[PDB]
Amino acid sequence: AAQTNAPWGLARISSTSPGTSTYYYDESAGQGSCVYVIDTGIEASHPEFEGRAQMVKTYYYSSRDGNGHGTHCAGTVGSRTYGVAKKTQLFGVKVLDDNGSGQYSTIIAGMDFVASDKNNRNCPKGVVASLSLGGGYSSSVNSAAARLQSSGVMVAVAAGNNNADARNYSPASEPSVCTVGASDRYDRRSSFSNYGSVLDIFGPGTDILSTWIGGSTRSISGTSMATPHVAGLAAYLMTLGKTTAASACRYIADTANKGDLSNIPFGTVNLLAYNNYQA
Ligand SMILES: [Ca+2]
Ligand SMILES: [Ca+2]
Repeated sequence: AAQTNAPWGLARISSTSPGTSTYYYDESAGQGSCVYVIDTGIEASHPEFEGRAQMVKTYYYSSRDGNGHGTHCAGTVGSRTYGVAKKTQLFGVKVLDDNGSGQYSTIIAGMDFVASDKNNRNCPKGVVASLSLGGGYSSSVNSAAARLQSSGVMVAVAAGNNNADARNYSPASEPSVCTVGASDRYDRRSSFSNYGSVLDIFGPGTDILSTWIGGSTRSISGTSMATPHVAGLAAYLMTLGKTTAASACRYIADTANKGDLSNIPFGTVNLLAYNNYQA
């Protein structure tokens, strides 16, 4: 299948070279898999989700996304027009408030929730969790991410936006999950993107068009936008049966575009997420 005039990031993950505008993908499109988006919530009623999204847990007075951030990330995972896995099932878990902030205890609670809740859902192709959030180092937050990964969920987390070594941030610094850096449309490291040996893979993160609250769309930037590209790609490959939850991150690194990125510091991987599609 092919989506013409796609957002540059979708085109980028289905090509060996930058500058294309068509997104090439297998029609199965992540059907049978599930992605938990752990964020500010999801505007499930957005037409772009086609009824495939729902809120399953909130830690505040309401389950509604009053911010937009979670709705944006979810759209890159699996909205019709802006998403990687266009037929996946999306589940929203609201651990961030409408200012985009959250306590570490609440974030940990949300991760333990997903590990248990997945046993009540029908997801025959597998389960992914996408975490576009983070802060200063904390061994409790890392340990929750590793629990989630170990229970059989593919965990993808943002490297962080400090142009620094991600070793000082959590859950980015947990080695057992998939830590995602950001690139721009010219195959440069995004100027804000963290780096370091703990990074596993890069995704498109500068100028990413996606769904927004109020039934709208908007373009924003961050390792927050690179993370759902990878979470979506994992769900897509799991549905195709190429890989499992436990080994998806490594399979994505193995099959990536290598050496394509510029301004990568010595000691950081030069790997860009790639779907290897061939018609
Ligand atoms: Ca190339
Ligand atoms: Ca890792």
